[PDB]
Amino acid sequence: DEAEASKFVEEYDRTSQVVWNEYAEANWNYNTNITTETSKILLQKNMQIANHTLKYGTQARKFDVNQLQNTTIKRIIKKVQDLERAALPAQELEEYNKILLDMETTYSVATVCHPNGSCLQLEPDLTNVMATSRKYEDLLWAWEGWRDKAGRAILQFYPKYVELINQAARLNGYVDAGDSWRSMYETPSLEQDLERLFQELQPLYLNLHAYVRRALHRHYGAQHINLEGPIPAHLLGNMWAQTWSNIYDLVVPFPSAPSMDTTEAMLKQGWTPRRMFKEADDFFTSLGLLPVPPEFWNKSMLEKPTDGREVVCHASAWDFYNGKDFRIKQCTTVNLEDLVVAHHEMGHIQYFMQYKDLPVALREGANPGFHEAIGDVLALSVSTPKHLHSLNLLSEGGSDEHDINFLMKMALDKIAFIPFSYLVDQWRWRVFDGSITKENYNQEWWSLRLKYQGLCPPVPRTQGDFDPGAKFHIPSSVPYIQYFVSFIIQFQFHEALCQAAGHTGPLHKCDIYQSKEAGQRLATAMKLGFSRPWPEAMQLITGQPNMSASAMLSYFKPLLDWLRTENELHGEKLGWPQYNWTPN
Ligand SMILES: *[C@@H]1O[C@H](CO)[C@@H](O[C@@H]2O[C@H](CO)[C@@H](O[C@@H]3O[C@H](CO)[C@@H](O)[C@H](O)[C@@H]3O)[C@H](O)[C@H]2NC(C)=O)[C@H](O)[C@H]1NC(C)=O
Ligand SMILES: [Cl-]
Ligand SMILES: [Zn+2]
Repeated sequence: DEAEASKFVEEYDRTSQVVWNEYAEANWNYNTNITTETSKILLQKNMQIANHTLKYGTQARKFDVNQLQNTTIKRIIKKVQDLERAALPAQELEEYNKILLDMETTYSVATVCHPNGSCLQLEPDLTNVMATSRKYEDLLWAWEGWRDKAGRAILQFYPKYVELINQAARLNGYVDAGDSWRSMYETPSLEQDLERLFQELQPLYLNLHAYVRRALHRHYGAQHINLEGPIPAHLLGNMWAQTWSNIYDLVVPFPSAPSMDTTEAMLKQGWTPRRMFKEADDFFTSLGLLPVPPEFWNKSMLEKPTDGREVVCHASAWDFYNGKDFRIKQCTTVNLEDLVVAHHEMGHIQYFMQYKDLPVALREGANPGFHEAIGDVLALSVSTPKHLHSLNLLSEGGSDEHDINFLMKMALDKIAFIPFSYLVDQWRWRVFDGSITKENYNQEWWSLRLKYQGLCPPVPRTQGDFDPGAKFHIPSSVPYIQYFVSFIIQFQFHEALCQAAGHTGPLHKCDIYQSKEAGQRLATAMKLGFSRPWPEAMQLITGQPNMSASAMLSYFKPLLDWLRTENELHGEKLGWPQYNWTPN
């Protein structure tokens, strides 16, 4: 009856803490020390956690969740009824676990080399090339090289991966893996809600796109930019053209109003990766939110190791299910882009700390988008010229020209990301549901790159190419839609918190630093964890239960008016009517 259900939940929680804590550190040691020994221990602990998941997941399935009164106990048991990979027969499970490891390792050790010269890693080398080089062929070298070495090498593993992850999904009651991933949001209208939100950001994105295309035309020449076509994917300062902020020097709306070199400022003033996290820690505590434990500073990998060992460099935050042990793993470079990233990862850590008293099953964000959005919200305030100047990193100010410059800087990071973050799982959901087969992987990737982002490949794609594999989340099997949700909702959070802090006038000038009223709304929402449906947490922060693009539109409203006037006087076509155009 009801007593057996709550007894089971107690027992699940006690044993999960112990086994999840042990899997986490085995996983940590591989991620921070990629060897054969650490690989083998991880694969052994994989079967141990599966053994636990199988045991309690089988017991969970004997209960009737909707025939149980307490909804909190109902919520936990339903979740435990999902075995994930542990639903696969023993042979399939080890094959799947090996495939995952082999995709992750291949991506992380991939290098692009000159014939008789240096071998370059993605971070920081190729990253730096995409950010700083302004030569078409040198950008092309890194862009094509990374796809030849990382993307092409992932292709051999992917079809089998898709089969095994879909098999696990079906055995847990889903139709495919995409269906399983979407279920995390507990929102029947998810796909429609997301498309509506994407459509609302069209006026802003098409105008940014057109403006940037014009500036690329000016710099890279008329023979390489079609003013009515898609932009070549290697020219936006980022390996995946997901954020366009590194090409700010090519697009600055008012060159007469220049801003400080932030990296030069950081490096000169002796900014260390450690200081960047200390400053993020300060922002959280200023809001009355929890500080990171002394253990965090002892066990975290806050920069790339010098011992010449292989690591997973991608930035991640870690919960060890201790209630005491939380870590960040990041190959941090001393610049503004990574300062934003440091806050984002610290946002994860705060979330871990805020819901640490809940049963481990409920230890997750309201939805995965919420988990991503926390650090980004605070970072929106750090990014203001007024806050950056107070860190001695800028000098921008009370001026209309500097104001439009800042909004362009923010838009190249925030608006540009919208179509990309949307695109990734659109391709992926259709791969899981069978709409896209291995014969059309890459072609359907680029149809969507064209359709949503208005980008084209600088070099025509050949057989054997698998460019999705050259993006971290693909071989690592981490979903991507949260980042889309995060970017919409983080402005909703920013708007509400700014109001709660008593700030008036344009939204983009708001800095919530030290606001205890804003901290309170965040804390109460974060404490809920995964115990309640997400619209409850949305309500707690914003005073309303919906996802909405209004906050983002309002934030960038001054920029949209400026972009419309600017694109109008140059006679720009919005979009890419000549959609079949590729470089000669
Ligand atoms: C359904 O079962 C759940 C879980 O057993 C019940 O939720 C629990 O309710 C108690 C209060 O009735 C919560 O305790 C409170 O929180 C802290 C303790 O850490 C304390 O500072 C407060 O003063 C208060 O005692 C407890 O946290 C909460 N547990 C969870 C996991 O949410 C719930 O009451 C049951 N529902 C019904 C309708 O009976
Ligand atoms: Cl690509
Ligand atoms: Zn994140």
